[PDB]
Amino acid sequence: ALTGLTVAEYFRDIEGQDVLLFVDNIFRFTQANSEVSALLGRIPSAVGYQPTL
Amino acid sequence: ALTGLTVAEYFRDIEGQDVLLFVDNIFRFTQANSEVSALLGRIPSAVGYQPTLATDLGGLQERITTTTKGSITSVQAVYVPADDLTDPAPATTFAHLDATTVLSR
Amino acid sequence: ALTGLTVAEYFRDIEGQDVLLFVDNIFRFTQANSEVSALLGRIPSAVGYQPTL
Amino acid sequence: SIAELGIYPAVDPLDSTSRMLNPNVIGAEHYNVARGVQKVLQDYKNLQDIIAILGMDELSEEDKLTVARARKIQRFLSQPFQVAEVFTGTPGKYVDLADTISGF
Amino acid sequence: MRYTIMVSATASDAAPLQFLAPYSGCAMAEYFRDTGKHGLIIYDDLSKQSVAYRQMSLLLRRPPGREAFPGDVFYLHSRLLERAAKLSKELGGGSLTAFPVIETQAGDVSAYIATNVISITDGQIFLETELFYKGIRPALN
Amino acid sequence: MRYTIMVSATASDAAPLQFLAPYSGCAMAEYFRDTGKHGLIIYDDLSKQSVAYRQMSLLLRRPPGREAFPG
Amino acid sequence: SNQAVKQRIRAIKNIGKITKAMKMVAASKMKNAQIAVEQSRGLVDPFVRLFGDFPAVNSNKSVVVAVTSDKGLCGGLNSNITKYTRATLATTESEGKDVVVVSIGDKGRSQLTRIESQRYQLAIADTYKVRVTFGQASLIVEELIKHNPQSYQILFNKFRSAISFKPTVATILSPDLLEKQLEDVTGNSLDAYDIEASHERSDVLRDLTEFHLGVTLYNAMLENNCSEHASRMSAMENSTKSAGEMLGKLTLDYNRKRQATITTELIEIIAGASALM
Repeated sequence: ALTGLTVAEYFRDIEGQDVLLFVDNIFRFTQANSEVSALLGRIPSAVGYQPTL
Repeated sequence: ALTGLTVAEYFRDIEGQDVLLFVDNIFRFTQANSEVSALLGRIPSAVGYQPTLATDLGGLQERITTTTKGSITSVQAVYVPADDLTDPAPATTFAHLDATTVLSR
Repeated sequence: ALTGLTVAEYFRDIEGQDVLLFVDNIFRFTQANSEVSALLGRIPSAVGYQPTL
Repeated sequence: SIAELGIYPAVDPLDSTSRMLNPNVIGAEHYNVARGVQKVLQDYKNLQDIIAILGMDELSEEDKLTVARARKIQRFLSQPFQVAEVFTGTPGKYVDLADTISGF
Repeated sequence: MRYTIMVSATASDAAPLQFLAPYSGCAMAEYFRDTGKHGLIIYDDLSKQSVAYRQMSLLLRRPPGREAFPGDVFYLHSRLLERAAKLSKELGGGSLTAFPVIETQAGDVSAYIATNVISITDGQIFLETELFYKGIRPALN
Repeated sequence: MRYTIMVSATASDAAPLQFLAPYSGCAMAEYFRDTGKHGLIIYDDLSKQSVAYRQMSLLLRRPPGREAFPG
Repeated sequence: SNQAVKQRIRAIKNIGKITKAMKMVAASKMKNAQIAVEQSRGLVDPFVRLFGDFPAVNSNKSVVVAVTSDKGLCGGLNSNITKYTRATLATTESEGKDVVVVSIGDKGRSQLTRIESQRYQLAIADTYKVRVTFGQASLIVEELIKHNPQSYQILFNKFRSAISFKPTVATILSPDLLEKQLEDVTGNSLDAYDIEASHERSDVLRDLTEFHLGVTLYNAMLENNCSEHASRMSAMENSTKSAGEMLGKLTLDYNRKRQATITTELIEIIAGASALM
């Protein structure tokens, strides 16, 4: 999702034009960080998510 | 419940018979295995049972089969906690049952 | 609550009289014990309270 | 629960919010049609339990006027999409903004 | 059985063998997908692969989530059911069709593992229990 | 704006900045309370401060309680 | 929240037990009111073979009566005949005639002024409280002869079976100004009868259509009273059923929230013990 913004942020900041960013399931960014954070040695937050959600 | 199997597994494997094993309250087998996994420090799964709920029951129930020498047939009394059939202790027990005999008042 | 009780236990024991003790929010005595009990090295009880509730 | 009624897109109209739904932004009559539609749908939502157990035949006439109007705007918020033509067969419809304000 | 492989990890088997057998079976059927042929796979009770994988995660002292499932129980079925593909003509044109099976509890399709696979799979064949006892079989909703 | 201070710890800011911004804003607003004037502090999303305080406390390994919040 | 469904469960568990009680009191009322409908059905038909049945007559004044229920949990009975009441008050009105609208039952006045506000004149209610008698229907008849119309229209639900209640229009022509005029077909149809009254035929007909009005009113509000108890026996068969299906979906959702509460409370205890141990 950050690679997708960097393409879109370039057209906004440098090219200076109106862009559309369609991100299908930005939840899957949150879920993927929650799989990694079990193994990064963290106390889990509410219902099982990472503390830095 | 494993001790009652082994007496019944002799009558199947050595005597070659059709045996009836009566496990009185299979739910108390589940909840006594849920106690010993909690005493061994294991993290419990959903509603409070052991993480090995399906393989503790599956380790018991899969020894009750028909082999080529005989068979064990098991009549297990089933307690349903909180009158909820979706509770994991009856819902894992119901995966193994081939018949139910409901006795009503 | 223990300080306010000691002032009343003096009047009850040493002066031997009928004392009145109004305690507003005795819930906060148990709540303030649970605010430190995780940092006192105690694994949590039920609803969020200390094992010594 | 809206999609199982067959209403597509399955948008909850009483959960969908925008900061553009503001009478200084979209206009006065767009905003009033929108808040008027949400009031009919909320009033029908309040009637769902008593319709479920007592039935349609026990409400007031003022109530069963809005039950029939909210059942009309529930279906009319649905729309065939041009990308759903491949599995539905119904051709899609690009509705203009003026066509949905005066339609509603 | 002339065309069928049977990969069985039963209830008495160890939980990592039940976790693995959907992947062992999908590798056997990907032989036919990759060499231009066509394959069908039925993972009967991916509901029970999840319980085998929940057992491994909780015995690894990993922090549990919805219904004590691990946070990667989505990815468990996700990387499994994405291998059922229809390849291009430059890769052979072979195909693998998957039929995952999920057992619900009281018709609750909004359970955790059930809604996970509904967002992975393309379609859905919902078999209803009230149609099943009325004699309508296959009890398709 | 000639009467308003805006203390803004937004969502991109660090969790210690969102934990401290209610107190930073109150300390600015306590200037008016302490000098005889009248203040009006508005802590918008005090729910979001405790989410930032929970995050900051689970990473400091302080043991969680109900809904993983600190004691 | 998890008690909000626990209180909602016990509420719907009692609705499905209340409306099972209201269904069986309506079934016990319907069985002993059915034994009075057939004994009242007899006296109706010597009048409609003596006076015929002429619903669409050119009256200049009418009294239309829509007899409904008192209580309103009967389920599509009292609004069904006000659909038929406007269906006749638009059928007769082709000549600019007078109409006085009368309703029997509280659910009739509450739904006739919704459609017909100005020609509504009289409201009879609390008819069905103890029982319906002929002396009661005679007085209700009498204030329909306080107005002096050319006809009367009675709108009631006829108790065919416990399932079907066909709405009936009953019509009574008032005697010497309109009843015999519709009988003036090749002389008169009433000239065959040898009047053995004390006074004249125009005066025996006054006593006879008043007796015809009091009989078809007593039968109207006795047919409609047990067409109401049969409609209440099935409106509480759809209510006990629907509140048993609602309670079924509500105990299943409580048991999901019961189980999810124990897992949530347990995970927070394990996450807090693992932070220390």
